[PDB]
Amino acid sequence: MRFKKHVVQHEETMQAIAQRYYGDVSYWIDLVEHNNLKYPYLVETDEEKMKDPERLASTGDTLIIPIESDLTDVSAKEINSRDKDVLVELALGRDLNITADEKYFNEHGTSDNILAFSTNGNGDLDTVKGIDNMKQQLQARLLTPRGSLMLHPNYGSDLHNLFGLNIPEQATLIEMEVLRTLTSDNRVKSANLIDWKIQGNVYSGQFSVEIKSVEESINFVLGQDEEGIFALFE
Amino acid sequence: MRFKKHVVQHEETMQAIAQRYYGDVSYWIDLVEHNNLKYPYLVETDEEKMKDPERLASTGDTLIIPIESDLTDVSAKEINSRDKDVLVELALGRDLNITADEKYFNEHGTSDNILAFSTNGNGDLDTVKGIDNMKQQLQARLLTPRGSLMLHPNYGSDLHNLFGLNIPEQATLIEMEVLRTLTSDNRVKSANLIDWKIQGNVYSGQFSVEIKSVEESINFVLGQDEEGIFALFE
Amino acid sequence: ANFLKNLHPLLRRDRNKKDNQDPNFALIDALNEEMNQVEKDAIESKLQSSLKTSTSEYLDKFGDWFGVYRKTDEKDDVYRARIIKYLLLKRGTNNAIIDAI
Amino acid sequence: MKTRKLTNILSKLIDKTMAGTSKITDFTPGSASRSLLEAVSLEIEQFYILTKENIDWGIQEGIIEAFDFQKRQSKRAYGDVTIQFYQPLDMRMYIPAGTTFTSTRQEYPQQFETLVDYYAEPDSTEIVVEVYCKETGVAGNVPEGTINTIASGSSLIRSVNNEYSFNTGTKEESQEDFKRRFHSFVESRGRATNKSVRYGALQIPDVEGVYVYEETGHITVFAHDRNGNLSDTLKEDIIDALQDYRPSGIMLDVTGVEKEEVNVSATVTISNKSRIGDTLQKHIESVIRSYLNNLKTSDDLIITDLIQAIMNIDDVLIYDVSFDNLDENIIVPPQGIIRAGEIKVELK
Repeated sequence: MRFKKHVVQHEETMQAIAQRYYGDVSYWIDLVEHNNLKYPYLVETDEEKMKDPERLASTGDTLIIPIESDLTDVSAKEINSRDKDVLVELALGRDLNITADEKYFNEHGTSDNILAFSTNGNGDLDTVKGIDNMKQQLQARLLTPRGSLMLHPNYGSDLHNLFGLNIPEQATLIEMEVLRTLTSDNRVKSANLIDWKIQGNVYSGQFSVEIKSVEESINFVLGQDEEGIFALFE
Repeated sequence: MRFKKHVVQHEETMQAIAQRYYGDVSYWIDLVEHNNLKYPYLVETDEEKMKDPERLASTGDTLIIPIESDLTDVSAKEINSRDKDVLVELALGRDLNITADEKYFNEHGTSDNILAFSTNGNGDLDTVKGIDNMKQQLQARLLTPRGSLMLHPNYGSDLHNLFGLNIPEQATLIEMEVLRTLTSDNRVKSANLIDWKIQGNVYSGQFSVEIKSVEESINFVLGQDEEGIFALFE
Repeated sequence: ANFLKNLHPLLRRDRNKKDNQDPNFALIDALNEEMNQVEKDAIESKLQSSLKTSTSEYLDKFGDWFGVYRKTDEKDDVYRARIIKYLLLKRGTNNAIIDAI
Repeated sequence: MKTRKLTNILSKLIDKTMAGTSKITDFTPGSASRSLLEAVSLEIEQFYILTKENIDWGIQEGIIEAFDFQKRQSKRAYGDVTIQFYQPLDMRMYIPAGTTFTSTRQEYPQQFETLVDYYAEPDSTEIVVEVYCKETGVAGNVPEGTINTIASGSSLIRSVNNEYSFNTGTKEESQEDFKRRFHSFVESRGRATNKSVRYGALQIPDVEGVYVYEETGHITVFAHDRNGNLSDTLKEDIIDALQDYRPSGIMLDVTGVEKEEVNVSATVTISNKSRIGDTLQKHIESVIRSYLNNLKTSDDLIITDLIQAIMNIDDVLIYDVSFDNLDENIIVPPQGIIRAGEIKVELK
């Protein structure tokens, strides 16, 4: 259950509040009855409220409006930028940082024993959030061979076997495998080739990944309020 | 109930009246019976009428024709120009003048405490009628913020929030809001943009408002005769 | 006495500097005086709905309900005391007879 | 509420308006300002009037609420019915509660039933059984001789007859009687007094009137219901209600009033002889029943009073009246009362 709570504003009236919220002034008597208010409902200052603190409310006192409010179906335009940042952060999850020391496991991508946990510098375990989290998960999936992870046959990639010849065919195989691996992630809305080239031994390519938009993540997290889990089991 | 009343004309006859009104001379006996007339129905002058004032009518006496007349379904061409002026005046309503001192609340359009009542110079409250009334109401609606008026959530305008950037988008938002505010009035048949420009800070625009035509207002007021309210609760 | 608060927002609430004889302020303050006087009377009306704090006519209503009628020149305080005493009359003993005498 | 009036409010408003500005000086009939101020002051006047009325209503409501002195509701009529058999009984027959009694007289189609079981002993010729109208109110106040049918269907029944007119049915309590009984309540707060005994005896709703007859060291409470009877159950209930009120150590006794049962036979002559019929007879009989069954304790019956009551029905249509069974006024003692016997009228 959730309800709206209104702070009394300067020289406000109960009729104005009723019109503002219920869309009709007629509910002002219901508002009085629910809040248990005596006749001078909104006193000028606290000196009047001292006469009867129980039954009177002054400026800056909080009223309760029993309208069933719900965090979903709320216009994203009202939400504050920091609130949107936190919401997308929750949507994309928090996880322990393992992709630290990028250079090392970039020098040995195909091998095992390549990544490890790290500390945040404050004596606690390091954590990656939001975009850093997505980076970590996409790197780990691409680096993981498919079928090597226990309890998860399909998680991973087949790039360890695509160390083939230097022709456009193997390039296309790599590209298709990478697109499969990126598509496998639920959060990745789509992925597509940008550009590739061959330099004899070395292959080089780059991709573009569109994560779910702020609106979708906001809708998902605010929907999750009904359950209260606020966690990711994808 | 309403009936036609005919003034006896010089050397008129009952047969001519019957033909004129009922479209047939046969009703002249019914006209005699209803008016209770003796055989010399329309005497030459009042000297003859002195012989029997009760049962005789002279020139300039008013007869009653019991035909159920109704002010609606009357050709507007017959109505006198002054009568049309009064009719449209009634249609557009009379109201207490509050938009006096145009300069002041034009200098402070967005603020409160901007307009006030005034006197007509004859010790009575000032009044605006017809086009002045429409001006007053349209100005007041445009100036009123939407939702600020008690008992009327939708009355007002959102222009107080449209003090945005200097680009065509905000211009279009202003224009759409103004068209909404003008359309909200029932009497405004339509409104449309004429021309607008931007001069850095200052925005300037002009609109064209077509109030209901004389014919429609006449039809409305003459229809109202059946009820007798002659008032506006729009 | 929320007349100025629930008044149409664009109307002036204050007598305008430009004119000491502002008819708008005159009308508004007149109506406001009547509103506050009615509010005052409605607050003071609670005293009439209680036997403790009632006065002349309503106290007569209470005494007519209880069966006790006002005497000549009998004020409110002694009258309500007499009603209260009349409700709490001991009866059936020597002390009650002595008090009645 | 000071009970202001419209004229003073309008005058005050106009005076303040004039004082706040010298521009406004047109308060003639038909002016906008005058109309507005008139409407406002009229609404204030109506608010004040309704506030006064609501306060009066509130005082009555608080009087009811404080003492829990609930207003008495409509009372259902009840009486007794006489039943006869062909011969004396051998079986102790059993009549359960709810046995319905009805009347073939279509003018009084109301139904009655028994709320308690009865037994008729062997070698008995008749039984009296109390019955209660199914419908509440005045409708169950049928005249004597109305009830003549029993719906048990028993073959042993010869005839059925209510010997007297029912009178206990009544509508909702009136305001004056409620205020009177509240006055009695207030007086009877002192438990041991004569008025307190009278209130305790009247505490039972069924009881109509009470006469407390006082002697040295002995109290006799004469009580009756609205028919003039005093049933044993009602006597016990009165006694139980008087336990709280009666004085301690003084003997007390409850007995039924000295009821007198006036039969009437009236010969009435009618000027317009076409109007003779059953309707006029029944209307006159109804008036006589209503007159006699409205007599209170110790009301003497005066024959001339009854004459004027009959004649005032229609002084022209009715010509002359004569009584075939009454010739002198009847004195009723303080513990006595009169009630209608068989009422009969002969139209001439």
